[PDB]
Amino acid sequence: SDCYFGNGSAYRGTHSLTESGASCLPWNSMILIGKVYTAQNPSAQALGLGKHNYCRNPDGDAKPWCHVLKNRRLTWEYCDVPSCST
Ligand SMILES: [Cl-]
Repeated sequence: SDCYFGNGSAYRGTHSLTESGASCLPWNSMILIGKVYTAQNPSAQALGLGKHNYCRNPDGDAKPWCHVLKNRRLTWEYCDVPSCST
């Protein structure tokens, strides 16, 4: 939607931008091999983790995040989705 409710675990929108203004890596990236929260996750479907780079909260984190490259380094970061409450 236009916003996430609670911690956004049910969020299934198209926001693909982090707090720092960086665009998310897609969940199916080759770069995420070894990670748990990828498209190859056994529950990828249930989590909204697929061949996209949309902001998700598959792990009970605070709000929707995504994996990103922070100057060639692989990290993750919260995304820019406004809370439905803000
Ligand atoms: Cl992970």
